[PDB]
Amino acid sequence: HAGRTGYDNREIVMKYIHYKLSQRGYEWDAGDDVEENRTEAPEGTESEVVHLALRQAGDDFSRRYRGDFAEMSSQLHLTPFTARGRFATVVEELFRDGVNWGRIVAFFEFGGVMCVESVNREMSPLVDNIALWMTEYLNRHLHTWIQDNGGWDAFVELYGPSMR
Repeated sequence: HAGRTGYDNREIVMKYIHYKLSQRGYEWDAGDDVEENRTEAPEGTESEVVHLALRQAGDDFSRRYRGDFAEMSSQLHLTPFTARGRFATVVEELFRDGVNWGRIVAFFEFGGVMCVESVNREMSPLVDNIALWMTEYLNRHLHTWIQDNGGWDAFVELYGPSMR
């Protein structure tokens, strides 16, 4: 019914990478794309379990396979003039066969691997372009399916705990 209640698409993608990257400690902060983080007011109650879950599913799933994705990142080259194109291919195959929650969570973890790889090879700035590209596809093609499957509310409930 149209309505309105965005879930911070830009914050959802950046948040995921912020955590997956934090594992190393390398202070990213997106990239001078935010003076401070006070503007946000203590409210919403619509993205407290969706993130926790989405962030969990990635590990619970990515760890389940441990065969592709992570190591699969070796295929792609390594540079700002590479991730761009390759990104399209990698993602293309991700949802090549219909889109689904589990498939989405996989798309996230993937982007996180490519990013960390940049800062590893002295390509920190590359991590910025990554988070961006991902965000795009997220709202571009994923948006349609997102609401189709039930929207964030569907995600949170799907991979969300049991009253916690």
